[PDB]
Amino acid sequence: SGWQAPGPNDVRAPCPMLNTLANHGFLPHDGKGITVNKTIDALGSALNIDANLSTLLFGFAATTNPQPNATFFDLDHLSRHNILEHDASLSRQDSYFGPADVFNEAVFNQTKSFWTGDIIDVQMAANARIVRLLTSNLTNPEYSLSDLGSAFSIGESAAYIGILGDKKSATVPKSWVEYLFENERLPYELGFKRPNDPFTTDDLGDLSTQIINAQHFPQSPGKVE
Ligand code: HEM
Ligand SMILES: *[C@@H]1O[C@H](CO)[C@@H](O)[C@H](O)[C@H]1NC(C)=O
Ligand SMILES: *[C@@H]1O[C@H](CO)[C@@H](O)[C@H](O)[C@H]1NC(C)=O
Ligand SMILES: [Mg+2]
Repeated sequence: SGWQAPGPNDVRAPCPMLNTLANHGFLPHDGKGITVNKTIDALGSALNIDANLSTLLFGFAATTNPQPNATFFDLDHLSRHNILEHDASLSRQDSYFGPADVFNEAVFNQTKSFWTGDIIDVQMAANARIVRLLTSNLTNPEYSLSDLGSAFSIGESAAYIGILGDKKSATVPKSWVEYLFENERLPYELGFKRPNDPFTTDDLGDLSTQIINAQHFPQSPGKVE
């Protein structure tokens, strides 16, 4: 009850969380025809994300619809390389190697190795993201990261801490994050509960700044902020 894997005509994204919300039915289970109202309602219902942040994210999502000026998106639209989808994902391979939409065990094994305790803090999240950037740059001859892709990468690490975890301590249990990625199901059984405080654009901004502040390069190699 409450969760179903995708079937052959369902579409999924490179986003572990939208995929999770489609699997649960917060978003349409076939991943299609997502409007601004469905986004607001789904992200508010499942996660207590506020309307303004839901609206901002929807605005970006709509840009990936191949129809111009679209009022909806489908989850597979989000997989279009170098619009929102970017290299040096935590759990997906770069498009250069293979499809950048589905979970990739090799890549996620790398990310997990930088999550060094049972509680993920801002330092571990920043560290895991950095090694993905450097690893893609040195292994992918087509490696790219746009100013928008960089902002998204930083915000994705901020998101799993603040939306799945405790945005005030800026910590999240590692098992919860691993479960979300590996199952695209919410880790309710491991203790996750929908937060009572809405998650805002300013919350995401605050955690994003913390991520950048936890980066200690002697000299930044390329697009790291
Ligand atoms: C309408 C809302 C959203 C849209 C349009 C969106 C879109 C995306 C896209 C396009 C990616 C792929 C970027 C890449 O190449 O890694 C992504 C990744 C991600 N998203 Fe979402 N997302 C949304 C909401 C959420 C929420 C609510 C969370 C909460 C935890 C979330 C967490 C993440 C994480 C952690 C990743 C990184 C995956 C990885 O690096 O393997 N997203 N999202
Ligand atoms: C990922 O790590 C697991 C856990 O040790 C291992 O069994 C698996 O083969 C690894 N996968 C890759 C592709 O490295
Ligand atoms: C990849 O690394 C080089 C440093 O060799 C840097 O000039 C380049 O900006 C990096 N690319 C990205 C997209 O960060
Ligand atoms: Mg990617």
